[PDB]
Amino acid sequence: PRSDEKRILSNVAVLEGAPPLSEHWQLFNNNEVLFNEARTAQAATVVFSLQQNAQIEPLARSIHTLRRQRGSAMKILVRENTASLRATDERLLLACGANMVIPWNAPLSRCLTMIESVQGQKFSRYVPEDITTLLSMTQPLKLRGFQKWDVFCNAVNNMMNNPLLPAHGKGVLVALRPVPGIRVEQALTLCRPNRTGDIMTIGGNRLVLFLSFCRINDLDTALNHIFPLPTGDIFSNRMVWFEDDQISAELVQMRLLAPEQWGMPLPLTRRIPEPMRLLD
Amino acid sequence: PRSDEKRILSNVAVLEGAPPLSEHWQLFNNNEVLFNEARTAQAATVVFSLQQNAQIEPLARSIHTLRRQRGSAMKILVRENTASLRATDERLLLACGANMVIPWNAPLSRCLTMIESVQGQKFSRYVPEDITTLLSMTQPLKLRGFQKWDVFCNAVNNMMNNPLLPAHGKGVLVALRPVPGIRVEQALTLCRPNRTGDIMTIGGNRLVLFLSFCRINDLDTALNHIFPLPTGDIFSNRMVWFEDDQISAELVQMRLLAPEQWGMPLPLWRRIPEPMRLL
Amino acid sequence: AVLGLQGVRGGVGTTTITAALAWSLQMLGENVLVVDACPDNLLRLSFNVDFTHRQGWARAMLDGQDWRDAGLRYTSQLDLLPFGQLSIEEQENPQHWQTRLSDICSGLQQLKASGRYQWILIDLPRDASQITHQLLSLCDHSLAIVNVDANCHIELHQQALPDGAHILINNFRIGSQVQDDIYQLWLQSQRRLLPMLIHRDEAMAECLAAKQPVGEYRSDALAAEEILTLANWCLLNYSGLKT
Amino acid sequence: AVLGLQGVRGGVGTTTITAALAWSLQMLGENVLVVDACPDNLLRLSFNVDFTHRQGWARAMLDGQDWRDAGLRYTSQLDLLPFGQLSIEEQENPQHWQTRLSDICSGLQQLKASGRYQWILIDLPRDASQITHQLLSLCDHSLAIVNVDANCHIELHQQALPDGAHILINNFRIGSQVQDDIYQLWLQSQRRLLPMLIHRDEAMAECLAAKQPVGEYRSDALAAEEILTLANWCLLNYSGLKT
Amino acid sequence: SQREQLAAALKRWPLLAEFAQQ
Amino acid sequence: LPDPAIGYIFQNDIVALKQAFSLPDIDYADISQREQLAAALKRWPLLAEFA
Ligand SMILES: Nc1nc2c(ncn2[C@@H]2O[C@@H]3COP(=O)(O)O[C@H]4[C@@H](O)[C@H](n5cnc6c(=O)[nH]c(N)nc65)O[C@@H]4COP(=O)(O)O[C@H]3[C@H]2O)c(=O)[nH]1
Ligand SMILES: Nc1nc2c(ncn2[C@@H]2O[C@@H]3COP(=O)(O)O[C@H]4[C@@H](O)[C@H](n5cnc6c(=O)[nH]c(N)nc65)O[C@@H]4COP(=O)(O)O[C@H]3[C@H]2O)c(=O)[nH]1
Ligand SMILES: Nc1nc2c(ncn2[C@@H]2O[C@@H]3COP(=O)(O)O[C@H]4[C@@H](O)[C@H](n5cnc6c(=O)[nH]c(N)nc65)O[C@@H]4COP(=O)(O)O[C@H]3[C@H]2O)c(=O)[nH]1
Ligand SMILES: Nc1nc2c(ncn2[C@@H]2O[C@@H]3COP(=O)(O)O[C@H]4[C@@H](O)[C@H](n5cnc6c(=O)[nH]c(N)nc65)O[C@@H]4COP(=O)(O)O[C@H]3[C@H]2O)c(=O)[nH]1
Ligand SMILES: Nc1ncnc2c1ncn2[C@@H]1O[C@H](COP(=O)(O)OP(=O)(O)OP(=O)(O)O)[C@@H](O)[C@H]1O
Ligand SMILES: Nc1ncnc2c1ncn2[C@@H]1O[C@H](COP(=O)(O)OP(=O)(O)OP(=O)(O)O)[C@@H](O)[C@H]1O
Ligand SMILES: [Mg+2]
Ligand SMILES: [Mg+2]
Repeated sequence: PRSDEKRILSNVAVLEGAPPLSEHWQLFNNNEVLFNEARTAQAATVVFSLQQNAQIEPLARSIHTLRRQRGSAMKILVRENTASLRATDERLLLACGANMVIPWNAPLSRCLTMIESVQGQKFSRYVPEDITTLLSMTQPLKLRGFQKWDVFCNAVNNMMNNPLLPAHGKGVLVALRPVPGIRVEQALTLCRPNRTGDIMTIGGNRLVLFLSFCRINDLDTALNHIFPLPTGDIFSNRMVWFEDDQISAELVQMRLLAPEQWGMPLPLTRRIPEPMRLLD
Repeated sequence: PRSDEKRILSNVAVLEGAPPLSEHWQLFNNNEVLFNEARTAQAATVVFSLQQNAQIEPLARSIHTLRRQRGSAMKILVRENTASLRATDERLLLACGANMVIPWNAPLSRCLTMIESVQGQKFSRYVPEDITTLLSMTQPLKLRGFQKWDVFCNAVNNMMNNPLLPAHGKGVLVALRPVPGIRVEQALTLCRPNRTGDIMTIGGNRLVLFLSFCRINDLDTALNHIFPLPTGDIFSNRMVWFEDDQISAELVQMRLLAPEQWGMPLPLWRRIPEPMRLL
Repeated sequence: AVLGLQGVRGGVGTTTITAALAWSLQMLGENVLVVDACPDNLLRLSFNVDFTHRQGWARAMLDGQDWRDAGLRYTSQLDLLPFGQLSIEEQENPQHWQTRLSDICSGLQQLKASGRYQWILIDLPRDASQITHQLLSLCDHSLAIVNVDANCHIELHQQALPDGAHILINNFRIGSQVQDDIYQLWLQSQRRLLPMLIHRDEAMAECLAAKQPVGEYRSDALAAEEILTLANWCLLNYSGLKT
Repeated sequence: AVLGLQGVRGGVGTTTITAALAWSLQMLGENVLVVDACPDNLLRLSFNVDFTHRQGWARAMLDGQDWRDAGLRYTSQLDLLPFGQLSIEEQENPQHWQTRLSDICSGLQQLKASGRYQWILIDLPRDASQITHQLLSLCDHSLAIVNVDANCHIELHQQALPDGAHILINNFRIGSQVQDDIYQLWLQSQRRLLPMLIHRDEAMAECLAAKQPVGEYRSDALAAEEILTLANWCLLNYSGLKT
Repeated sequence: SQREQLAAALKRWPLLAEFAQQ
Repeated sequence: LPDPAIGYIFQNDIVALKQAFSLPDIDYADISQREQLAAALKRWPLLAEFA
């Protein structure tokens, strides 16, 4: 049984229009046909193409299947052909069984060198049998919008203490003090979060919100996505916590606030007008 | 009767979701695979499905090569599953060797009755060996819009003397006299035809249209698609010729028109307004 | 034949439609004159008149000068009569000058009898000013410009318009469900509606920016062809005078 | 404070925005009164007022009645004061009633000094009448509603804006060359522009048909959230009472 | 089906019904 | 007479001549928002009329 170690099963997009570089290259129209061919391989190199965010979950399933069912001899790469990708997606693909994710800003030259770099490499990391463990760590919070002060602290602390996520880059905790011209519940209507990982709460005349997987150097750009008006105009003071030890300590201090100091949104998140006399 | 005289090779769209009606019915996913199977039949019934006007030319090919090669015992029907279809396209399909074209407005019951009515028919009509002859049979004159009077007369005359077009129904010739309130050149601006083969001309205080392959019944429907306003409000009197002798007769009268009575459309960095004084 | 075009509501497109209808009528070979009865004085800008050019018929009268000397010729068959640029005091105090200008109504009676023009279009503003009612009584026929919206629907049920006037839909969009419901209801309820409408066309938004009528700026634009149809409809239905 | 809203021309969307901003302020928990100063009396119809209901502050004054009894309560914190239905004779003869409505100024400043309402919104029309000039003078701040077109671009140069006013953009289509060119010229020439604008949204056209403010009709609509952003901007910039 | 579509349009928009039911 | 925070006009008196001074023309628009504004002015005469 001659070995297929020199075989290269790649998505055609990986070569950027270049011809097949050797007699070992086998190109495929999409990741599905590539996956279907790789299921009978052993020590071949498989190179997927990651072009849109919609492919992330299907790609993780394909890598996971190949890593589980075909062993550690196979070398699995993901070639990024796009820049609009979350950095947590690279860790997901590497956790499902990929040896290496090739960044979009690496030219074909660097890409080919990296394909050669993983030759002879035996997979050593552990991969679970159920992918739902790995997929649920893409969305750890599974919450979005306003949450009660007790629910906010409980939910953010459970993700904070969750063991499967690593430290560093865990998120950002922001405490915003409103300008006297506006009230807290009023400014809450301005904070409109899009991502299904970001939650807010109000209490103690402070609007605090947590952003999942946010680097501190990208906090201000994340606020521009959540506030229509500049944050400096809405709020006078800003206190930030990005490292785990400071975030968990701030959550312990936030627990020491009586429920009477907590906040709730305005009662409005066919009518019939009735006559009345004004100014009486 | 032959062996496969009771066989029905039909497109699946013909049954409109119903199960296969008998052991004789065999369904197919499209017309090409169906035509491939129909090349072996001797007296089977073949029911194509017509869903896009783009399919007219390739369908006419399959029907033509089927009828020529496979003979007169075979029965070939075309079931319309789309109302988007001109009346001259039915003439073309029948001319290529189809026994019958099932119109889109006939329900499934009517469609099945018409498939059975074709049983026992021997194809008698003559089909030419070249398909270029049949495809040219439905080509209108390749003009559209306003034409100068003599150019209009030459175009319609050369179309009436085209031996490749069939005998009757070559089009309608309309002469319209405008309401006293509006001039012929002005009424011309309302005449806006979309189809290639619809031409118009002005001459002797008359707007004259030729609508290629238009039936005398469809005259008002086609006129409503040419003019934005009702033709009764634009033109007081109307003259119509829809048969070959009538059109060709009116053309020999039109040719007598003097060139001085021929009309033409109205004529109409930036313009600058010039000061003036009123009165 | 003096035709008055007026909006049911402000901003529905009267100025752009009168300029286009004027171009379409002169293109059909009719002698046309267009007067601007709006203090905004926007009609002149559709005919490449410099914004700094303050002359006009209303400005000539209020300055003591002759109104006939304020005319401008666009083509051999299209004559233009701007309103004139008002002062800031005159904009803020419309009552002082509102009734000093009934001479133009007598002067239009001369032109209507002069026979020089087969059509005299009047760009009428959406107000109940005296000059506007005086000018409206001179017109032999009248058009009312609307947009298919709830604002115009309400105005059509509470605001009276001249007798015999017809309704011209402008800025007709595609895809709007509420517009489809109002329009479908209008087609069966509105009896004064015209048999043609004017779609929303980028050419109508660009022609004013290009200082040209929409029939000249882009003759093959859909609105240009719909206004041209309107011009022929005016020749067919709005040719007879009012006693 | 007392905030007036006035379009630079008609049809720009002043009434619909005035109703939506009032609803957004009452949603923020502020006692707001919204008064209709347009003789069209169209603001009442955004609050499910039956169209036959003729009562209004101007209707009361001309009939010699108390204008305070013409008020209507929509929610606990939103009150409205309609203009009143004028008869056909009254609307076509504005000279008869314009100078007979100055009593609303004294009553407005009394209502102002009362302290019941934290915001008083006034829907101002485009006319330069004596009453509208008086009501505009009693305002603390004002918004000039525009649409990005060649019409408003001309007016913005030939029409004086109130002092300290801010320009609000409505009916913002994306995908129009002339609109984007006029916009990019406004971004570097108009210092009075707001940091937000109201996109063209089908909800703004449907809400008036439903006789509701757009915030109550669809709180998820882009225009509804954009006007909610306007309310918060008003709280941060327009709450002072400049004397 | 045109009689049906008008009925639904009146039910959808109270402003239209208000003027048609007078 | 000009803006005193932008310019100044001098009078010669000996010879009937006026020399006007102004601050240098400096524009800090982005390299794209200035490029497209010039194209927009070239495209529409109505926009260029108010420049
Ligand atoms: N500029 C910017 N906008 C952001 C960002 N995060 C969220 N948004 C905005 O918020 C919308 C909803 O985000 P979501 O709930 O995470 O919902 C997202 C998410 O579940 C998924 N998705 C989209 N792009 C990515 C990606 O690069 N990585 C991953 N892992 N998921 C993605 O698809 C959903 C729909 O996405 P969209 O239609 O694009 O719409 C996104 C986008 O308009 C960000 O970091 N930058
Ligand atoms: N929690 C939270 N964080 C936010 C939000 N907006 C921005 N960030 C943070 O800011 C980083 C850079 O954002 P960007 O410039 O929009 O740059 C983003 C954006 O261009 C694109 N992208 C990522 N996710 C989405 C998405 O869901 N939709 C769209 N349309 N683009 C996305 O990929 C780039 C890199 O994304 P990341 O690595 O995830 O990195 C993001 C993320 O860490 C937000 O709404 N919520
Ligand atoms: N002279 C003239 N008559 C016109 C024109 N448009 C419509 N008619 C007449 O009006 C009938 C019904 O029009 P339809 O609903 O558009 O119905 C059409 C339309 O829906 C579609 N169709 C046919 N030919 C074309 C074409 O060239 N382009 C497009 N886009 N659709 C077509 O298939 C249907 C079949 O049309 P017919 O059976 O011939 O039946 C047509 C035809 O007799 C026109 O521009 N000129
Ligand atoms: N709805 C409708 N529109 C009509 C009709 N007749 C003309 N038009 C419009 O006018 C365009 C030019 O038509 P043409 O010169 O006959 O040019 C047509 C014609 O030569 C041919 N064609 C299209 N549909 C049919 C059809 O149903 N039957 C036949 N025999 N030819 C068709 O393809 C050309 C291109 O067609 P289109 O792109 O559709 O473009 C058509 C369509 O937009 C009609 O009956 N109904
Ligand atoms: N059908 C249309 N499609 C696109 N834009 C249009 C259309 N009709 C008008 N417009 C544009 O909308 C604006 C309407 O302004 P216009 O002066 O023509 O209307 P109006 O009713 O006379 O307004 P007003 O008299 O109150 O100033 C212009 O910018 C015009 O170019
Ligand atoms: N952003 C928008 N999107 C869609 N439709 C809108 C928008 N803004 C306004 N409209 C619609 O435009 C029409 C006119 O709006 P509105 O009545 O508010 O204008 P206006 O300035 O008060 O007019 P006028 O005072 O001259 O009557 C209405 O049908 C309204 O629904
Ligand atoms: Mg105008
Ligand atoms: Mg209004």
